[PDB]
Amino acid sequence: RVVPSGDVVRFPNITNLCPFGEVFNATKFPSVYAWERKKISNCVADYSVLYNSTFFSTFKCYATKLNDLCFSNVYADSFVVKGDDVRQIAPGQTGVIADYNYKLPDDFMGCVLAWNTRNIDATSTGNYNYKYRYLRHGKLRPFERDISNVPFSPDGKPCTPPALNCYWPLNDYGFYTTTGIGYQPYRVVVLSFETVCGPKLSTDLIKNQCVNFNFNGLTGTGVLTPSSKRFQPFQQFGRDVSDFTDSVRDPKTSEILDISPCAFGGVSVITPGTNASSEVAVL
Amino acid sequence: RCTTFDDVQAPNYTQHTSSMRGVYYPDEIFRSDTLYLTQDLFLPFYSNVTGFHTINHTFGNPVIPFKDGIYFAATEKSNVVRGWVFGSTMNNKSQSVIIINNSTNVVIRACNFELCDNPFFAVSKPMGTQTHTMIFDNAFNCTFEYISDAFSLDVSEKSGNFKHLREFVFKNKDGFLYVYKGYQPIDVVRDLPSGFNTLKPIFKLPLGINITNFRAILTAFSPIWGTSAAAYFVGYLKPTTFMLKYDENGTITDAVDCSQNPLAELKCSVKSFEIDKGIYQTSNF
Ligand SMILES: *[C@@H]1O[C@H](CO)[C@@H](O[C@@H]2O[C@H](CO)[C@@H](O[C@@H]3O[C@H](CO)[C@@H](O)[C@H](O)[C@@H]3O)[C@H](O)[C@H]2NC(C)=O)[C@H](O)[C@H]1NC(C)=O
Ligand SMILES: *[C@@H]1O[C@H](CO)[C@@H](O[C@@H]2O[C@H](CO)[C@@H](O)[C@H](O)[C@H]2NC(C)=O)[C@H](O)[C@H]1NC(C)=O
Ligand SMILES: *[C@@H]1O[C@H](CO)[C@@H](O[C@@H]2O[C@H](CO)[C@@H](O)[C@H](O)[C@H]2NC(C)=O)[C@H](O)[C@H]1NC(C)=O
Ligand SMILES: *[C@@H]1O[C@H](CO)[C@@H](O[C@@H]2O[C@H](CO)[C@@H](O)[C@H](O)[C@H]2NC(C)=O)[C@H](O)[C@H]1NC(C)=O
Ligand SMILES: *[C@@H]1O[C@H](CO)[C@@H](O)[C@H](O)[C@H]1NC(C)=O
Repeated sequence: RVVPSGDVVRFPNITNLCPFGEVFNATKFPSVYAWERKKISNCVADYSVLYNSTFFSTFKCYATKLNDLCFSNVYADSFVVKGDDVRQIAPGQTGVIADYNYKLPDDFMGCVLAWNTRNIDATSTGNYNYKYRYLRHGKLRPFERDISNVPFSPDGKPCTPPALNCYWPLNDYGFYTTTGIGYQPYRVVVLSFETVCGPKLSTDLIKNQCVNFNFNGLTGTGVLTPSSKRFQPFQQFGRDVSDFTDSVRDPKTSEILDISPCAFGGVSVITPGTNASSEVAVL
Repeated sequence: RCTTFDDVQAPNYTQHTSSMRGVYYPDEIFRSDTLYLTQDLFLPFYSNVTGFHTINHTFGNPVIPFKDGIYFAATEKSNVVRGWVFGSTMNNKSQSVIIINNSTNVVIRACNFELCDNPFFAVSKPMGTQTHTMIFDNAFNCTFEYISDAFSLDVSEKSGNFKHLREFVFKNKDGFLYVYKGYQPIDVVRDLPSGFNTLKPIFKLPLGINITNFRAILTAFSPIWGTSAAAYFVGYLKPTTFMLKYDENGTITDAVDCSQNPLAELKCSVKSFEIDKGIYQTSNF
């Protein structure tokens, strides 16, 4: 048998791209206790508009899910962080975000794209519409939000602030434009895998070789060459007089390839005998 | 606005001969220079077709049973049916499907519909423009919405004989409605024109409902909602075996029912259409 060498994976033209310019570059994001459940479904969440950019500080995935995004109905959860809260957008990492604002697990998450919005979110005196929680009666569980400005009391007494043992849970992030890096705002989107998928890995038609392949639904080894088989417009691929697949319309460019077996066959050895020679000719 | 037909007259139930129609391309696979026995839902040959003629004020469009699949065929000049209502009870109790042609495009929704008890296509008859699809007023819990390409549709009282013979195949298959279409250019006046004809696939429709019945929607041809002369036809898809012959082009030229007579099952057996004189062992009983 002749061992194949080569890989022809072709997919169609990619279906509906997710609006990353209007979800992961949108104009209206909340704080971190109250992530915006941006429902995107039946889409291609490819990160391709954003992974090749210079906006983003983290690229932290748990935008490498440009490779490996294929999940359920994902709500493209979006939010605005403190500069010191940028690092805490991760599984675990028991700081301000995970304890009180939004806890993140280590299974159903995508990529952290944290991009600079100093001249979009912050002012010279402070954007005081964005708040973080630093105290709550109990830490959070994963993918839970808490929008309530709860009249906090650290020992269980009924609380009407600013009375005795009464704090406000929501502290302002303090988004300046004339501060250091640690108190700059990043608009961030993190995927919650609650259906979107990734882009299409597509490559060459290495014709007239024993290669592997994987078309849009058809695998195996073969030899690829164009054909004269007049497919109809509704036709995926072709079969022979018997029931094996022998021809396929290319899912991206509609070329009608032929699919032949890779190669094999028998071997004879022709010999005059050990008493006459020790060379042979194989067949 | 849901209104009904007013001058509703008695139905026809005319029997027809289904001679050589209802054959279609079941898969999306190309095969050629071959001969292929397979089993699916099909029209039995020479079977009975109930015909619904539209004579002067016969509004012969009740809720018609479906059960697995149906055949719509219609000798048309004015295309008096442009709509079907799929579902079980069709009303806004369960999810139902409307597929209609509003003379601009084919608009398709699968929702809980406030259906008219007699829905229709509001058309000025001697002017020939469809004004409204008086079918549903409100839609609820919508699951799929489709709009076809925009096209100009002849909706007037066409004179002469019927020039268009569409063939339709509708299949509820695992959440999916499959809609197939064939066509014969015709010039006919009477019962049901015989002839071999094929269909092709257009639609895979994830509507996702129960469809036990369907409702035929006539076009109201009124100058009070009225008629013009047409007829349309109802057949049944049944799970039997056909053997089908493909040319070099992969086009169906010829196929054969297995269930007609012992001649036909013999042809299904030896995989040929030409059988020598002799005696042939066939299936036991
Ligand atoms: C599959 O479909 C094609 C249609 O594209 C069929 O090919 C056509 O066949 C006809 C007759 O079989 C050809 O007509 C011939 O034309 C020449 C000159 O054009 C004329 O001298 C002959 O007397 C005859 O009329 C036609 O040209 C041909 N088309 C092409 C593009 O070759 C084909 O026959 C179909 N396959 C089968 C098995 O029927
Ligand atoms: C998938 O996309 C490719 C390119 O993005 C399409 O290739 C074009 O095809 C049309 C006709 O189908 C040609 O006129 C163009 O010249 C092709 N593009 C180039 C750059 O040469 C291809 O058609 C698309 N697939 C489908 C099924 O439409
Ligand atoms: C291989 O062939 C040689 C012949 O070239 C054989 O050797 C001779 O065999 C004959 C009879 O078979 C004797 O009369 C000779 O005396 C042998 N000559 C020698 C030099 O041995 C040999 O026996 C053959 N061997 C086999 C295993 O077939
Ligand atoms: C279509 O239905 C008609 C009746 O509605 C069938 O015709 C009768 O069938 C019975 C039983 O087979 C016979 O005894 C009668 O002689 C038939 N009468 C006529 C006028 O044909 C008919 O067989 C049905 N079609 C098919 C293909 O079975
Ligand atoms: C018709 O079939 C018979 C089978 O016995 C055969 O002998 C005969 O040659 C056929 N007819 C022609 C014109 O060949």
